[PDB]
Amino acid sequence: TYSIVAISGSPSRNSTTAKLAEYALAHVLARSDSQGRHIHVIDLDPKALLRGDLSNAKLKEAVDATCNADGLIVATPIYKASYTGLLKAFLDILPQFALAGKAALPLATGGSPAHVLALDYGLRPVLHSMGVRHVVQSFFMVQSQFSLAVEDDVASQLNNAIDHFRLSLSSEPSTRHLGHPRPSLDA
Amino acid sequence: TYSIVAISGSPSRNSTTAKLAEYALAHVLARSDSQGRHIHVIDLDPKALLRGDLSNAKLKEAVDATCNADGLIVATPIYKASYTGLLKAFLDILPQFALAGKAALPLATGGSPAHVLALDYGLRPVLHSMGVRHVVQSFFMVQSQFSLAVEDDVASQLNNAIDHFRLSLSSEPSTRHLGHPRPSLDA
Amino acid sequence: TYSIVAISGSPSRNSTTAKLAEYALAHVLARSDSQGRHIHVIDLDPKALLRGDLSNAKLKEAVDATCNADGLIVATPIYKASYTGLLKAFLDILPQFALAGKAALPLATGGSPAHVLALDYGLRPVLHSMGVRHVVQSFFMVQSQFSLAVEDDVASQLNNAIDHFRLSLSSEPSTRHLGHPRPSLDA
Amino acid sequence: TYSIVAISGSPSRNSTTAKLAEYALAHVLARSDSQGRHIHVIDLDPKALLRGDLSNAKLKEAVDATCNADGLIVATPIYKASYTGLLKAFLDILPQFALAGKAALPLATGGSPAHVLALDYGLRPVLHSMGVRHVVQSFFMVQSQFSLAVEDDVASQLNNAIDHFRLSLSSEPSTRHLGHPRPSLDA
Ligand SMILES: Cc1cc2nc3c(=O)[nH]c(=O)nc-3n(C[C@H](O)[C@H](O)[C@H](O)COP(=O)(O)O)c2cc1C
Ligand SMILES: Cc1cc2nc3c(=O)[nH]c(=O)nc-3n(C[C@H](O)[C@H](O)[C@H](O)COP(=O)(O)O)c2cc1C
Ligand SMILES: Cc1cc2nc3c(=O)[nH]c(=O)nc-3n(C[C@H](O)[C@H](O)[C@H](O)COP(=O)(O)O)c2cc1C
Ligand SMILES: Cc1cc2nc3c(=O)[nH]c(=O)nc-3n(C[C@H](O)[C@H](O)[C@H](O)COP(=O)(O)O)c2cc1C
Ligand SMILES: Cc1cc2nc3c(=O)[nH]c(=O)nc-3n(C[C@H](O)[C@H](O)[C@H](O)COP(=O)(O)O)c2cc1C
Ligand SMILES: Cc1cc2nc3c(=O)[nH]c(=O)nc-3n(C[C@H](O)[C@H](O)[C@H](O)COP(=O)(O)O)c2cc1C
Ligand SMILES: Cc1cc2nc3c(=O)[nH]c(=O)nc-3n(C[C@H](O)[C@H](O)[C@H](O)COP(=O)(O)O)c2cc1C
Ligand SMILES: Cc1cc2nc3c(=O)[nH]c(=O)nc-3n(C[C@H](O)[C@H](O)[C@H](O)COP(=O)(O)O)c2cc1C
Repeated sequence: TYSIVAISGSPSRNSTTAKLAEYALAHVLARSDSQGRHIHVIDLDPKALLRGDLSNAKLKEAVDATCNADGLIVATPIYKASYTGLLKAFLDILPQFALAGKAALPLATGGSPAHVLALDYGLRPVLHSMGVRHVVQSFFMVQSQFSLAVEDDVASQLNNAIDHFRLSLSSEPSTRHLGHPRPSLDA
Repeated sequence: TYSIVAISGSPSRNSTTAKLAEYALAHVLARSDSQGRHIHVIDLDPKALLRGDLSNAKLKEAVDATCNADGLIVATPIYKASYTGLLKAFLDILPQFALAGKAALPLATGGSPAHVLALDYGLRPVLHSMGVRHVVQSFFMVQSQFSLAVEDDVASQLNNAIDHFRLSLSSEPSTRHLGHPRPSLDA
Repeated sequence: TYSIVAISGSPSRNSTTAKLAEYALAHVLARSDSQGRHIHVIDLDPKALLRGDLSNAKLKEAVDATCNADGLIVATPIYKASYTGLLKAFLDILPQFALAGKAALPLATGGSPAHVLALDYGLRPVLHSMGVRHVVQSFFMVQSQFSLAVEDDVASQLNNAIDHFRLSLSSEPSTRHLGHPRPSLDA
Repeated sequence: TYSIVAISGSPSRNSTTAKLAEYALAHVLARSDSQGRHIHVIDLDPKALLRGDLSNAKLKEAVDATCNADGLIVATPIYKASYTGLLKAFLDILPQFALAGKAALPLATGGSPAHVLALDYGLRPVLHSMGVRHVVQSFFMVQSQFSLAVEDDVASQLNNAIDHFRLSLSSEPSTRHLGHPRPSLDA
């Protein structure tokens, strides 16, 4: 059984990004032998999050869940041509090579199609510094497009991205450290 | 009189990044007709910061100060090959073209020299989405180097960067909107 | 008198990018005391360019012209979510801190609005490694938009970008080395 | 049998980058059922390369070989904080989603450790615009380090990167289009 964790980083209530992540999570679970959690970073304790205070039980649980995941869905709205500070604050408290062995699917929504590359240029290098095993294609959606109530061509791309994410999940213990630069120094 | 604002984003106490920003701020003030403030993002109210709650007076004051600055010193440690979530959380609550008319100096410290480009590839595009007028060269310092108790060649580069920052400050009202894509839609 | 040099990097004949650069060059020259050249990288000798062979007179002249410019207009179509290899091949043969003291205006055309950030994330850091003094806002145009036969809002942004470029040009000998990390090691 | 293609992009003779790519290619071939080619972009016809002239037989063969590869080793020296124009010129003539279904290993050498992130921030997004299936961790080496005559810790990282590359190769026809946004529009 794969353990899939979704992490969404909008600081606003009624997040369309969160709906996108939830959609992706349900899609993967309907087609694989998986369990899931959805970490809404906005629902973590702000003081504990910014201070990396792992005596906060809910924050510690979120971190542990991410560390135990076989795949991560990482979703953010685009703020100022990049990922949210809220999402990055969460990534900052994971251990150094937290993503070793893991697959990942980067998702975003934005107000403008001008900022599609924020995922590939901004978020992707961050995940690769955490030793991630396999980050599949990014998917970005413009605000308006969404309502699976979305345009056909857009829906095909999203579904293909989520399919690829699911196909890239690994059971095998041999892959657990892949992505780490020095796999015998743990992972 | 120029108004200079420094913003430092380490979430850790006893921040060397903060010492770097303070050094840069003092350097500029000793050589120009300027006033300064140093916003330590860690000292802002975490809940209010993450929620963009401007009824918090100290947060509102920080935002206003940034909006009134002629120059910004933006300093962060490198976390996960990029700027901190803490710093980005602060940038996220500034208005859309908050940096129109302004000069900026990007500063960072990091544990490894491998991540020098995090400023130019990560932070610089963020400032440019906020309509910044003039971002001078980045300066990055490796942890060890610091203690102006720092290596000669390193010190020359830092000082040149801060000099350039100071020389790039503008008094003229005509430059107030430069950097904004549509300067008559305010700034 | 300012010396302005435009560099356009499409490898295709009938380049709309070239027309954009020529437009920007004429705009600056009509409003400042300036001379101009337009280097079409496609018109340089391919063997000499790829080998950095400065015994080719036309290639050497192009390099010298760039080194003597007060401002550079650097224009490229977007290929594979970045600047062209053709343009980069030219930038690769300039000396290490070739752009010290200079202003620069990054321009691009692309088939899709999805790749606007290729300038800020891809080209801007390259110019900053060459010690550039002042790179103003990027301007990107989608293929269709062009024909000053272009949409009003788009035209305003382009013109504002070119205005800012012109305003940022410096006469003063004191600015000649600004941008260089060690200005007394020449520039 | 996997078909592995190495592409090295230094424009200088006696390229250490080429030696790195050749080393990686031999490493993969010694541990998997594979054939290999090494495309030295410098050895392609400069005029034909810059013009994308596929009536040049050697250029056409290189492009076809890349399109038929199950894995690509893409190696470049760092020039001006990014990949070479020479390498990018070659990538520019591949079809739009040329890398669909493929694994890739990004390699670089550079004079300074300051530019490690040029791979993750610069090259990685380019490959992802070509629909690549799986790009494993980057490896960067500083000039001095090289002579497998290299430092132990450095050698471990390189070998782990190449191991991961080899493990990520896919035989299965089902993976042939993975990475493409619309896999039924070919690949
Ligand atoms: C403070 C702020 C900054 C934003 N910056 C951008 C931006 O740089 N680019 C963009 O395409 N949209 C930007 N947006 C629009 C959001 O990305 C868009 O509304 C997104 O879908 C919000 O998703 P959410 O409901 O999950 O919060 C911004 C929105 C806010 C509130
Ligand atoms: C490339 C790199 C990545 C690092 N990543 C992490 C990390 O993810 N988590 C972490 O706690 N420390 C990380 N560190 C280092 C230590 O956290 C940090 O250097 C140490 O706590 C010393 O801090 P100080 O000497 O400035 O007080 C990293 C260091 C380097 C060089
Ligand atoms: C959670 C964490 C992640 C880090 N990631 C990096 C990194 O990706 N690259 C790096 O050179 N240093 C990394 N470091 C090291 C810090 O950048 C370095 O210690 C910095 O000087 C801390 O500055 P400060 O005292 O202001 O907090 C990390 C440190 C921590 C605690
Ligand atoms: C490129 C871009 C940048 C933006 N930047 C900001 C911003 O800095 N601050 C902001 O409040 N809104 C920004 N917005 C947009 C609005 O904040 C946001 O679209 C609006 O609140 C609608 O959100 P919703 O429709 O998803 O609820 C930006 C939009 C775009 C397209
Ligand atoms: C080989 C090739 C690759 C291209 N890649 C992109 C791309 O990644 N993104 C984009 O928006 N347009 C891409 N385009 C479209 C061009 O950017 C667009 O047509 C541009 O305006 C051409 O400008 P030019 O006439 O000066 O050559 C590509 C075109 C070609 C021929
Ligand atoms: C950050 C950095 C930038 C450099 N930029 C240039 C450059 O622009 N032009 C140049 O000729 N050499 C540049 N060099 C270095 C030399 O060109 C190069 O190291 C030297 O020719 C030695 O090559 P080899 O030892 O691999 O043969 C740079 C080195 C570093 C570390
Ligand atoms: C024109 C030129 C520009 C260079 N720019 C950089 C640079 O920005 N950063 C860096 O670490 N090294 C730079 N170097 C150094 C090369 O990356 C280094 O020498 C590399 O190992 C050369 O590899 P090669 O033998 O395959 O050609 C540059 C070298 C040259 C000749
Ligand atoms: C994102 C994107 C990527 C593209 N990539 C390629 C490509 O790799 N190769 C290519 O030949 N054309 C690519 N194109 C488009 C066509 O090559 C190009 O638009 C067409 O030849 C029209 O050029 P023109 O209308 O400026 O003359 C791309 C377009 C877009 C929007």
